[PDB]
Amino acid sequence: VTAPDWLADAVFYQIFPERFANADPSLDPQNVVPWGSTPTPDNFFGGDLQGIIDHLDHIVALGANALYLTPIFEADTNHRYDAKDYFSIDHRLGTLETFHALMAECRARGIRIVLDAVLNHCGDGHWAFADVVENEADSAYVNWFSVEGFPVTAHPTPNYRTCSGCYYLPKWNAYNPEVRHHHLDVARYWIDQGIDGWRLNVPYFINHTFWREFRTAVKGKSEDLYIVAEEWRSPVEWLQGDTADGTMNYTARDLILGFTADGGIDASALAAGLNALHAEIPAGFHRGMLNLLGSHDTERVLTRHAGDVEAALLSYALLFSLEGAPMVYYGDEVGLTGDNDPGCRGAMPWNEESWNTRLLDGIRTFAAFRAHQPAMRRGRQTAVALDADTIAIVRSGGDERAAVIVHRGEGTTVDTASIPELAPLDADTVVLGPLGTASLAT
Ligand SMILES: OC[C@H]1O[C@@H]2OC[C@H]3O[C@H](O[C@H]4[C@H](O)[C@@H](O)[C@@H](OC[C@H]5O[C@H](O[C@H]1[C@H](O)[C@H]2O)[C@H](O)[C@@H](O)[C@@H]5O)O[C@@H]4CO)[C@H](O)[C@@H](O)[C@@H]3O
Ligand SMILES: [Ca+2]
Repeated sequence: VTAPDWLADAVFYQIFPERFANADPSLDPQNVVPWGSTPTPDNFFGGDLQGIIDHLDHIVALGANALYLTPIFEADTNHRYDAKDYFSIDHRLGTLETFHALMAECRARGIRIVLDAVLNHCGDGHWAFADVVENEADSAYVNWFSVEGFPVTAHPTPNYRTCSGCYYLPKWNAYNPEVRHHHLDVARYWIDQGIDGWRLNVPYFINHTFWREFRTAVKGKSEDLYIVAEEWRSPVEWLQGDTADGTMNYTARDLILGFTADGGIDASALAAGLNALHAEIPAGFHRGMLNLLGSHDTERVLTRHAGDVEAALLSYALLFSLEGAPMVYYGDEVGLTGDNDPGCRGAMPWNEESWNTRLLDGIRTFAAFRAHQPAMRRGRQTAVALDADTIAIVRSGGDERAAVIVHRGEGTTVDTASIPELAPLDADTVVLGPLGTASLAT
């Protein structure tokens, strides 16, 4: 197949729901921490679904029209990849009624919602696993997991298969038809609650036979439901038409940040990598790629840039220029900082005096350009290096075209007429100042 058409016009906002906004005190756990606390793997801040509803104006003001939520099902941890019941929202987030309110408000605003499908593993608190821990070989669920022997032992190393050796993340046995039934049931159930797509967590830990069945199940509900795979290496395996519509585009993240933050990759090397990536992606799937600069699994963009806001803006300029759907990680738009998980999972500040408004306004501008220019959404991409510190991202439909020139040096001029991919813009000589960008259209 090809990715859903609507992805061309999508702009995602990624939220880690424990940390976006706390609107309902009745849902706070007894162990809640102050909103300004340092995140850790164990604490709870009380972010909730009503908090999301209440701040949808912020997200629409940024230019986003879709949300990617990390897991929201009942779970013991703050990140919720350890689900204990795939059929219930976590009690600290809210009820199913509140979830439907969020969906209804999103539908009213034209915002789509993509949830995080965690099918490789559950939590050790999941009712099926607890039943195996208690009843052992007599449990009906023993073969829902891969338990080496009894008793079940977590420490010092688990005697059961897990996600990357983590004792509290037992691995689901996806070779058991009963487990596959459960998983495909979860996929269909949440679609029925109104969601618009699923992001696949570590799909490479399962197998393609299962993911083909998953696509069939999802697309059987609606061909317009989006499936995006988490993939940190090449996307190609997920874009053959039988599994995903796109991947999280971590390849492009690495290219962009190597140029704008690290210094190590120059414009020639950035263009060659972008063009090679675009060529590897099959036609019909470029639009489904979910492009990003950071996530809940990376340091924050502004930290990667060592606090250099103008340089960080270069990375946003590149992000919004690329074919595929751009995604901003919550808080990055106001210049939050932090090292990798747990450091990137700080609470979103709502006191606007802490906000970096140069970043916010800048990202808003790049979003507006893409929104206004059809070619920036539906146009094919070519990357053209001009010199070691200067790159142009050209998006061309037919007769029309647009281009974003990004410069990481101390200034340059571009003779647009001498560059064949830029010549149709009829833009003459463009002068860029230090860490400058320019956005041009026919
Ligand atoms: O559901 C697991 C995990 O999946 C995504 O991230 C993939 C993840 O892969 C590697 O990390 C592994 C850790 O080294 C290992 O210790 C264990 O960690 C468990 C983690 O569980 C959750 O992580 C999710 C990510 O959020 C997903 O998007 C939780 O959020 C984390 O806080 C825990 O550390 O297993 C993972 C997965 O193999 C990479 O090192 C990591 O960079 C990448 O994020
Ligand atoms: Ca709360």
